[PDB]
Parts: sequence; C-alpha cells; structure tokens
Amino acid sequence: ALLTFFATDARLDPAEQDRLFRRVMDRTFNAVSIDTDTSTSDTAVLFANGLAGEVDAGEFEEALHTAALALVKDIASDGEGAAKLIEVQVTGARDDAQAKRVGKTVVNSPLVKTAVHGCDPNWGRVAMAIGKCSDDTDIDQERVTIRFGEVEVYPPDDALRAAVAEHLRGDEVVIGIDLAIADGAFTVYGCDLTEGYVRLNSE
Amino acid sequence: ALLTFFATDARLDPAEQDRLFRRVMDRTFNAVSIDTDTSTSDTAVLFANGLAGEVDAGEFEEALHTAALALVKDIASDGEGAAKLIEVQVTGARDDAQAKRVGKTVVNSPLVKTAVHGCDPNWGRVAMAIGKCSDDTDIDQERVTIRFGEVEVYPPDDALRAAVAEHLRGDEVVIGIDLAIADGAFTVYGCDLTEGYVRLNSE
Amino acid sequence: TPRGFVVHTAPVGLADDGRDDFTVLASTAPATVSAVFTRSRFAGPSVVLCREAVADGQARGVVVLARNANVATGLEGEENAREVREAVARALGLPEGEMLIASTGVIGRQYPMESIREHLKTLEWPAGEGGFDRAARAIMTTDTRPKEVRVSVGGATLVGIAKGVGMLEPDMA
Amino acid sequence: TPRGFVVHTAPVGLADDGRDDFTVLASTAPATVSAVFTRSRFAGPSVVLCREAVADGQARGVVVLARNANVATGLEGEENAREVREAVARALGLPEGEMLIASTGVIGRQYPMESIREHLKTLEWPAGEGGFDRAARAIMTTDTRPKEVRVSVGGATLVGIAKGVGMLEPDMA
Repeated sequence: ALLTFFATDARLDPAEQDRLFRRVMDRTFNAVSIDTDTSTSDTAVLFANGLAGEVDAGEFEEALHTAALALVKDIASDGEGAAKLIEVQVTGARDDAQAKRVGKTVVNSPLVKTAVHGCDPNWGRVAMAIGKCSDDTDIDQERVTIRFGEVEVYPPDDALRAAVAEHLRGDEVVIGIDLAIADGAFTVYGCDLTEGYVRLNSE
Repeated sequence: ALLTFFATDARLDPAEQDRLFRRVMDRTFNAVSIDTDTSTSDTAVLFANGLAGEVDAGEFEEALHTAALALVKDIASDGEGAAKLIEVQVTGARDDAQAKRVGKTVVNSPLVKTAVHGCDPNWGRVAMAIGKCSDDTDIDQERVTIRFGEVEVYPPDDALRAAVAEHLRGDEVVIGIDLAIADGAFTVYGCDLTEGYVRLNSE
Repeated sequence: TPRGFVVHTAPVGLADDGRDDFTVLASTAPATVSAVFTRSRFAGPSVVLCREAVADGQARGVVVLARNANVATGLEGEENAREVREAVARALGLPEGEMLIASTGVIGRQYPMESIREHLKTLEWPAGEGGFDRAARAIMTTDTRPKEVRVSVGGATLVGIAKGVGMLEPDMA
Repeated sequence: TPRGFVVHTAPVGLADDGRDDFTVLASTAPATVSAVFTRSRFAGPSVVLCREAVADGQARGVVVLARNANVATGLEGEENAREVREAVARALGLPEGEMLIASTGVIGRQYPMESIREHLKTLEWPAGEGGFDRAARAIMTTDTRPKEVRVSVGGATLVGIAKGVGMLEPDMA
C-alpha cells in the first residue's frame, strides 16, 4: 500500500541524515493507520544529492517533518472511501511508546471509527478502546480524561455540546486523551469507517 | 459486551472444574472476534450444583466444549450486520499460541473481512494478513500454504475454481493456513464486514 | 433441563420497550462456580464484584441487566452495583458472595434505580424450574437471535446461554 | 524543483487502461539514500533488493511499477524483480546497487514481462529535469488524488510524493 519518496538537493551527512529520517518516519508514516493492514510492500525513501550545498541538519529535519506530516494527513484524508480524518492526541502517558500504543488502538477501533463516521462524540467507545490496552495497568480509568476538539467530555453547557457536535460534523476530527501518568506523548492518524470502504474492498 | 452463562446439575470437583472451564473458554469464547473491541463487561460463568451426581470430568469437558463452541458459532454467525461466518484453521505453527496469533490477525483483517463479504477468495489478502505477524520470523512465505474450503489456493482446474467460488458464496467460510514449522494448531472465529455493521454502529 | 436451576426474567425499563431486560438465574442448591472476565482498564463495577464473589469458588446465581452496562458510572454506579447484587441476594435468601451480577449495553449511563428498586420488592423464588430460553432472550442487546445450547453428559444436564455480537473480542481471565 | 532529479513515467500495461504505471526517478548525480521498508513475512522480492541496495548508503534512483505488487510471485517473481531493477540500471548507466525498485498493487500476479521488456529497450535518460507531478500520478493505485509536497530549506529544494490509502498501516524499518 504505502510508497513515499522524498528528494532534496541539500547536502547532508549520511549518518545524521539516516537518523533524522528514521526519527521523522516514526512520527509520521509509522504513525498512521487506515485499516491496520500493514502491507507486503511498504517503502519510504529519501535521496539527497548535494547540488545545493550543506544545509543545517536540525532545520532539514524540521522541513522533512513538515513535509512527511503533510503527506500523511493527505493519506489519512484520502483513506479508502473515508470522509473524515481522525487525529488521536495522546498525552500524559508513562512514555511515548505507550502513548502511541494507546492512540493506535483508539484510531483502529471499528466502533470508534464508525462512531466518528456517524458524527457521534461517543467517548464511551473511546474509553472502551483505551481499555483494550489491558497490559497497561497504570492506565487508571479515574485519571483518564477524554476530549473532542478542545472540549473535554470525560469525565462528564448546551454551548459546549454544540461545539463538539460541530467538531464531529467536520472532516478532521481530534481525539485528545490524557492518561495522567508521566510525560509520554504521541499523536497518530487515521480515518472514519464508511460503507464506501466496505463497498470498494468488497467489490 | 459478551455475556455467557452455563448451568449444570452434574457434580464436579471444584479444582478440576475450574481447569476444564479455562481450557474450554480458551478454545471457544477467547477464540472469537467480530470487531476486536474487547469490552469493559465481558463475563463467562459456570454454575454446577450437584443435583445429578458425579459425572466424569473428561466427558464433561467434552460436552462443555461442544456447548461453548455451539454458542460461539452462534455469536459469530450473528455478528453485527454480518452475513457469513469465518473460520481460520491454522496448523503447522511452531506452537498453538502462534497459530492463534495468526488466525486472529487473519480473521480481524478488514480487507480479509471485506474480501469474504464480497465472496472473493482473495488469498493475497490472507497472505498479507499472515505477513502482518512480523515478529514471527519463522513464518516463511515459501512454506506457507493457504486454502479456502478443502481447496488450496496458495501456492497457486476450472472445477476447483468453481468449488471455491461456491464455498465463498456460502454463509460459513473456512480459511485454512499451514505454516509448516512445527505442530502448533488453533482455530479462531469471526465474520465478514458489511455495510450493515457500519450502518448500525454509525446510526 | 438442569436440576435445581430456575430462571427469573422481567422488564425493569433499562430501555423503554417493555421487553424483559432484568434476569436472575439461580440454583435452588449450593453450587461450585467457575468464571472469567474482561480485563479492560475501564471494566465496570459489576466485573469487580463478580471476581470477588467467585473467589471462594462458591456462588449460586447471577442477576443480569441488559441495555445498560453500568460502566463509567462513577461511585453512583458502584453503589447501584452493590445495591442490586445484594438486594437480589436477600430476596432469594442467599449470601452476598454467592450472587453474581452481569451488565451489558450502553456505557456511561446510570441505572433506572427507582424502577429497579420497585421491581426488587417483588423479587421471589420462581415456582417451577427452567426458563433458559427466556433468559437467553432477556440478556440480548444488539443480537438478532437468542443463543442457547443444550447437552447431556453422563446423566447430567448442561445448558448454556450466550449474548454479544459487537464490541466483541473476548480475552477473559 | 530539486537539482539533478529527473522523472521518467510511462504505460507498460500493468493494467489495461493505457495509464502511466511505470516510473523511474533518478538523480543525475550520486546521492546518499535513506530508506525503511515493510517487515511483512510475505514481503515481496522488491523489498529485499531495496534493502540490499541501501546497505552502503548509496543509491541514485528507483523504478516504481503500479497495479502489481509482484508479491507472492515465487521464483519467477524474484527474477522479474532482479531483471527489471538491473535493466533500468544499465539503461541509465548506473551500478545495480544504486537503483531501487518499488512495486504496488495486486498480489500473487506475475508482471507483464513481454511488455515490460519491450519498454525497457527504449529507456533513456530524460532530457530536462522535474516531473514529480506525474510520478505522483503514475504510482497511484486506489488513490483518488495524487500526493505531492514541496518545501524549501536553506537554499535547497525538498520534494516528496506519496501513495497508498488502503492496505495501510505502515511500520517500516
């Protein structure tokens, strides 16, 4: 499924370039799911010929990131037969690895995906999904907080209810999740589940 | 959630009863998936009052199994808005844990679930799914064999093509997978993915 | 068909359709219980109590409410859980730790306790035994068919009911 | 927009629509390459070769065929993979281990090698540079839009294309 090729004329130290490339792929292309079906063919390449001279590596990783993250969002906005992007902002994990683990499970929950497709701020399903991380016993359902947009819906006026409904009617939906454990943070990307996805992949 | 309660009047040694109950739940209710959304409320109980006298435990585990496996198939045949049951028979694993790992991934693949919904013997998707088991480096794609019904389709006359098509047109579809490593074996259960599931969970 | 197994079932209004959504199954006799449950981090009050009640290996019944999971219901939901489990116990005259409680359906929604309390006052041992067919029915949520299996083993009767066809990939211990 | 980056694209018939499904991207100059790939156990021949080719950190181009992943194609598929990678290498005059090969689309389907061989005979360095816009397009399978991003960094030009919106949850190394 996934093929992505980058090309630059900046001159970059081979070693430092390989690190900033992994670091960026980990926060970008390794942080997106449409249907969990990791493929037999995923490929991500960066070619850097020096026909533009030395460029500050720390500034190229920023640009490489902004660029990778731009394609990622395109991918997730164009998920097969999707209609809205989903972004799971996980914070307060014990560490980033965990925070990602939690985002993936949330963003791959068919019930979560369908709730979102239905414009439903179904935090109970977000909670359920969070719950599926059953080996993460420092996840305390009393310390977990869940939000749609900026608006926090868990733990549980009429204006904020309307704010959230408008947020879920849109095409890019943000699920915020704080675990209240440590400083672990990570954001993943995916989409709603629709009959179009089924119809295309069924046909 | 999943809730399942069993009741018997057989007399059973408490300890031996608890073991045969775990063993059976592991091969039955812990071996089914409709949408991977492990719930906050799953509950499975067995009550055994002795008002029928001692019964041979080895014979009760057989009957408990046949009984559990009957309900499990009912569950997977009635998966939300499904229309066909899927049974992944994995054999030749290095062990059973692995063989189950593989069946779960296969039976939870949205592309596999939709292919099946579409009456499509899409072994390339079955292969893909098997491939997702990327920490299982003794899985050799050259030694893997895949079949629909009795008919083996991987590695890849007109009569057998028609046999498979009829198999996938039915409501109970069997995916056989041999890994050719050791003796590990395990069967899991699930269903196709349809627009009904999405429609119901979206509404 | 299993000796000393009765089945109570009745509408308590966990959803406004008048359908049976409140069930109790009980052995008229003491029973050894085996049980495994979700391990969700959001596992509702009901799961917790059940775990306790099956600690000694001794339990006789289980009250099951459908169309409300009583999950993420905070302290109020925990109390409602203990209350309903204990109530059912007293009514049929049994130790607390021999009555299990299961709860399926909507999450983050409190019980209808005024209506559940009222039905708790009329809770009595049912005359006659059996009725798994209608417990199977009173536990359903999004199921479309009732789920019930019967098997005979060396002179004993084993009968099981099941429910759940969504939010569904069990991994119980 | 990046200096010394050309883009070749052309129909080879990996699907009967006459659309561009065969692409080569190349630096007219030697280049340091970074790359991460699937780790599927059914990872096709193309992934294997790519891994090798990026070992030394040196590579200049990549040939990309769409509407056929050349996966589970057995030995014939491996040979076709080597053949097409080497062929493209010779045509543009480059070391084998500097040409990568990527392949997306159908699985368990052999290439159209008579038609691929024929197009291999006309493979030449393209005059003029650029053409990411039409590589983005010639790699698509089930995508509905082409995917292409352009960013300027300290005087250099970075440009990336991407494809894939199903069978999609990358985890590359």
